[PDB]
Amino acid sequence: RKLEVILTTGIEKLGKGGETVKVAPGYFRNHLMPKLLAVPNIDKYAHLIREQRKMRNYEEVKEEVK
Amino acid sequence: AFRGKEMMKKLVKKVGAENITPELKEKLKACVPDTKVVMGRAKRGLYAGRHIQYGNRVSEDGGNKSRRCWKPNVQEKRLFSYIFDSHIKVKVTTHALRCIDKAGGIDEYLLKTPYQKMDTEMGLYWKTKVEARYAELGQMEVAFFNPEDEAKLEQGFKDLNIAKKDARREARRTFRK
Amino acid sequence: GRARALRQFTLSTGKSAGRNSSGRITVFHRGGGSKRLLRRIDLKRSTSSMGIVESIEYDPNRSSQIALVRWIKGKILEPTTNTISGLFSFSFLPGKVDKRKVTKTLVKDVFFSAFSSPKLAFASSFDFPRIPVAGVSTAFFAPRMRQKVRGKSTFSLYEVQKWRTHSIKAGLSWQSFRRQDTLGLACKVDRAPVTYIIASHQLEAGKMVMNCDWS
Amino acid sequence: QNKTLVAEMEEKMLHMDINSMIGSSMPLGMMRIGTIIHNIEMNPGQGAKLVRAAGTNAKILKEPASGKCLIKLPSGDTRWINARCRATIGTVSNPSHGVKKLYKAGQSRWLGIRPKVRGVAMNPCDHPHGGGEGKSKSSGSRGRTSVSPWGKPCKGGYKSASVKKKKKRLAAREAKM
RNA sequence: GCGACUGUUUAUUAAAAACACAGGACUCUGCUAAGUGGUAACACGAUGUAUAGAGUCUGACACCUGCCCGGUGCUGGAAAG
RNA sequence: CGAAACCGAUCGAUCUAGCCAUGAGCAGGUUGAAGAGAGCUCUACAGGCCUUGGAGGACCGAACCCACGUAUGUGGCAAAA
RNA sequence: UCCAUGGAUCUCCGAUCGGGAAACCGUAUCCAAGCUCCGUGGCUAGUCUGCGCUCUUUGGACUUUGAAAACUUAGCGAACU
Ligand SMILES: [K+]
Ligand SMILES: [K+]
Ligand SMILES: [K+]
Ligand SMILES: [K+]
Ligand SMILES: [K+]
Ligand SMILES: [K+]
Ligand SMILES: [K+]
Ligand SMILES: [K+]
Ligand SMILES: [K+]
Ligand SMILES: [K+]
Ligand SMILES: [K+]
Ligand SMILES: [K+]
Ligand SMILES: [Mg+2]
Ligand SMILES: [Mg+2]
Ligand SMILES: [Mg+2]
Ligand SMILES: [Mg+2]
Ligand SMILES: [Mg+2]
Ligand SMILES: [Mg+2]
Ligand SMILES: [Mg+2]
Ligand SMILES: [Mg+2]
Ligand SMILES: [Mg+2]
Ligand SMILES: [Mg+2]
Ligand SMILES: [Mg+2]
Ligand SMILES: [Mg+2]
Ligand SMILES: [Mg+2]
Ligand SMILES: [Mg+2]
Ligand SMILES: [Mg+2]
Ligand SMILES: [Mg+2]
Ligand SMILES: [Mg+2]
Ligand SMILES: [Mg+2]
Ligand SMILES: [Mg+2]
Ligand SMILES: [Mg+2]
Ligand SMILES: [Mg+2]
Ligand SMILES: [Mg+2]
Ligand SMILES: [Mg+2]
Repeated sequence: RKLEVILTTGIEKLGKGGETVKVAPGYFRNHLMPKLLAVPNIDKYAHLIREQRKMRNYEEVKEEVK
Repeated sequence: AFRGKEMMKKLVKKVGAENITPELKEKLKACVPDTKVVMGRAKRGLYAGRHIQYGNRVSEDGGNKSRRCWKPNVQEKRLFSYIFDSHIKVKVTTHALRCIDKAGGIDEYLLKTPYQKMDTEMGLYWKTKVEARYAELGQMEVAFFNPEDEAKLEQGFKDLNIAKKDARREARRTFRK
Repeated sequence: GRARALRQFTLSTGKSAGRNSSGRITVFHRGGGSKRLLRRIDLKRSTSSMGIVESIEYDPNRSSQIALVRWIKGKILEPTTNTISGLFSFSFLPGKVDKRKVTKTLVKDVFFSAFSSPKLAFASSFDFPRIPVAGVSTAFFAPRMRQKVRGKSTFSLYEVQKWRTHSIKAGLSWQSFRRQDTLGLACKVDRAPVTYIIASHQLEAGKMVMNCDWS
Repeated sequence: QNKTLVAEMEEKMLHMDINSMIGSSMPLGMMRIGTIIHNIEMNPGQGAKLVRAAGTNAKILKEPASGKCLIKLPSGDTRWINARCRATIGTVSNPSHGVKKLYKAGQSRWLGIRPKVRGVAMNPCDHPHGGGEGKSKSSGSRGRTSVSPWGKPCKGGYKSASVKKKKKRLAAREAKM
């Protein structure tokens, strides 16, 4: 059995942030959940992560592109 | 056996029988759990409806039968809570842990699970507390800042930290003096 | 008695004679000895000190000997920012969008009154949750209550927060949190610090004793 | 009165070392190969546990490697102890305790030792050795070894499987160190 | 003759050569010790630490304690099957 | 009409077995361990004699504790004198 | 005398203010409000005001649910035969 999670930062073998990935439940429940490195793939947290990353990475893209 | 009625009597005696209209009584009858829990330690943990069972142990050749029991897979764990920002120490069955995995955490499990399914007065208390804190969070908003403001406020915090350090050391040395 | 032990280190305990808490014998062939008093011994010796061995005495509670030792050593213009780059409102985190109370009596109000105190909260005891700010953690944020009329943009240095990098706490208990919610419900010249230690071989009175700490 | 004694120790520190400070306590990481010690802590800061009886001492065999020392205990077994745990230099006092002897039955009663009845002098309702007419041990050419009052053996190197498993786990953990 | 001794024992037909005993040996226990009681928590062991704790047999003191591991137990062992 | 027994739940350590806490008791008379100290003896320690001392599951023997022998009693004074 | 209705008095345990060898012991609960009597302090001294407790009225603070034969619904669940 595996879980769906949404990355909030960049984990080396998992992937970049804003991305949903599949992990072991003992990995997510004991490591990523208390350290705020991932959130469960439910609709409220997906919306929250998407909008906050949109607002910050708008500034980041505005700085990087020009 | 009549756990709904014995919990409703305690809730009525706490809140006052004059306070409730008959329609509110009819609605409150359908939130108080009416489950079958007898064992003492299941009223102090999150068991998700698992109970003990007493049955027969049967021999292979003789068929002789003697009493035995099956116990739920109770484990003591710490579960992380998003609104309390900390761990909660519980005694959960692995069935309850798997339901928590499906729901998306202990807080989301408490929000999603209705009142009748909480099985326990402490379960009702915890669901009520989490719902009240989420309703408090439901009326707040955060405002983010531009990187120039990021730098300005970072410099201001550095100034206040170094000034507080200087003043604290000066006060300590003068009190020594 | 010829030499009574020092009264600051003498304790009194009874005899069990091999009987546990239930009163039944668990260790056999014990009981009916002589009366004893218990001596308190420093078995840690973690404090780094220097001492003089005063006397070597007799301890009935143990096979070895003990030694009495006296120890001889040991208002500025804050960056008020009016510019906000975006507003995020936590209105779907409850999971059900509903209005705000100040009237019929409801089930949630009954359950709030039944489990409330015997006689806003996002501070003091628990503070702001980290989740709100999860899409971008290293960003300075200002939480504020949502107003019906449009609010002001003036933000002082005290109203702006950032979890540094230290935080990427304590722990509640499922069955014992309701009780805690319910309100909680050198000396002078005439003195000398002395301790009892287990005496070693060839350790008589007048000698030196060292306690050493890590270097 | 006291500074003179500190000064005399300071002058004698040239002539002594850590291995000629009988009765002094220092952590095991500071000691040397071949040091005779006693009163070894197992955990740092908890208290002396290991070598405390009269006349007994342990010996250091190996230097700190990965923060652990090898110590030979009075039973002959060797153990790997954390190097931050304290010990005491020397041998525990009263080393002649094990060669003194009693001369009458009342000296055992003064220490609180009640009389002990052999199991062969009993009935079958009390001991597995009891029963029989005349002097008898109640097993023959097809019996069992000498047994405790609750049935477990006590000769020939018997120990329970829990103790076997625990000691094997400890030795296999200590071999990789 | 028997038991080394002073002791203890079948209240109410047996007080003894029986039990105990100081002394001797063997096996287990590295400390959240082994062992004992409880479903468990826990308690005794012990505010003790192998010169210590538990179990078994013999029974002061003197001189001694021979041969057998095939059997019943107990215990150690890299693999193959 | 009639068993010896089997099972469930409670009552009993005011008798008796062991233990824990706090109190009390042991007339009188003997024997003389260790230790200690004067005159002899040793190069000197050490040793012998004498004096002192008062140990002991020590001796004789009342109160106290026990019950070894015989006689009486046997619906007894007494379901154990 | 008696009857009907309404009143006044109405000890204690069980038992619940705390302790407890049931029928006993110890107990002014606590804090705001406004009223007669009381005593004391201070003013330029007249329908002058400001401080207290005791006891009284009205609220609110802590808790005291509580018994009971059979029926009902649940948990665990024998052995004789
Ligand atoms: K014996
Ligand atoms: K019996
Ligand atoms: K026998
Ligand atoms: K026999
Ligand atoms: K027999
Ligand atoms: K003999
Ligand atoms: K006799
Ligand atoms: K006997
Ligand atoms: K053999
Ligand atoms: K064999
Ligand atoms: K005497
Ligand atoms: K049957
Ligand atoms: Mg013996
Ligand atoms: Mg017999
Ligand atoms: Mg028995
Ligand atoms: Mg048997
Ligand atoms: Mg025979
Ligand atoms: Mg034979
Ligand atoms: Mg003959
Ligand atoms: Mg005899
Ligand atoms: Mg005699
Ligand atoms: Mg005798
Ligand atoms: Mg008899
Ligand atoms: Mg007789
Ligand atoms: Mg203990
Ligand atoms: Mg014998
Ligand atoms: Mg032989
Ligand atoms: Mg039967
Ligand atoms: Mg009783
Ligand atoms: Mg009693
Ligand atoms: Mg006398
Ligand atoms: Mg005598
Ligand atoms: Mg008798
Ligand atoms: Mg009362
Ligand atoms: Mg009823």
